[PDB]
Amino acid sequence: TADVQQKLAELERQSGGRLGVALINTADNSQILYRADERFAMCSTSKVMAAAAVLKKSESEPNLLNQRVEIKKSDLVNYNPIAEKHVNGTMSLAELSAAALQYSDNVAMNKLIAHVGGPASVTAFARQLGDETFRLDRTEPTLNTAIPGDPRDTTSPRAMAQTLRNLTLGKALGDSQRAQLVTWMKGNTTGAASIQAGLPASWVVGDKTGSGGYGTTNDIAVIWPKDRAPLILVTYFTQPQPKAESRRDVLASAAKIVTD
Ligand SMILES: *C(=O)N1C[C@H](NOS(=O)(=O)O)CC[C@H]1C(=O)NNC(C)=O
Repeated sequence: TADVQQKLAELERQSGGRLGVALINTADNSQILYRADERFAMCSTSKVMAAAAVLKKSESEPNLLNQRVEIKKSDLVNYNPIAEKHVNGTMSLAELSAAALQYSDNVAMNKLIAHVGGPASVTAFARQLGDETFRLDRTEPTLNTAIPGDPRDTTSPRAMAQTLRNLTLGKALGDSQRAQLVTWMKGNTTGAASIQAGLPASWVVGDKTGSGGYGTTNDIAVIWPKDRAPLILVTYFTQPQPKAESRRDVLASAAKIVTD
């Protein structure tokens, strides 16, 4: 375990940025932590908590996921690959959740945040799960500014890994809702170059990526290797320069270091 820490510190030094890692290995409950109690801007990885809040709401409101939401041209923001195909049409809350999680559609995320009552309502759902660190302050895309020292829209790798474990494997959601969140994350289309690129190809992975200002490049994942116990992995990364380019390769390298 002294070797894995040295490897992460060296990966961080070579990258020029700030790396946050939290690995929970459910096989023995061991953890690998690197800046796991420091805050980082979640960017689009916050979409997991917004979809989960709607899933929690659906437990006491039958057929909530079938409720329809109109998409208007005025709702469109910087990245809406699914919503832009439904302008003057409607999408169900299930379709918005799938679009937010699988394509990282920002309009879909804003509909989810709005549905639960706004950013503070998403934060309140996090508190109800025992997550005292997560905070959602803004909507998409301003929640992705990732200004160094700004606590808005941040969490810690430790907090997010524990929450992701509670959501996907634990009892934070009702059985059906947990299975639905797992199905949505397994269907993600945006993660091939991030955590997944550091893992054996055959491993079943559910993840949610994100990126923002200051070259912020993130990924959160539940990993299920065949015939093994699952792992929960959060890899957050940020850089000194406001217009730095993304570093998905750093997340892949970190995933390989902590899983070898
Ligand atoms: C979330 O981080 N988003 C939305 C989208 N996510 O895709 S990723 O998960 O593959 O990264 C694109 C990046 C980010 C976003 O909106 N970035 N741009 C701005 C202006 O914030």
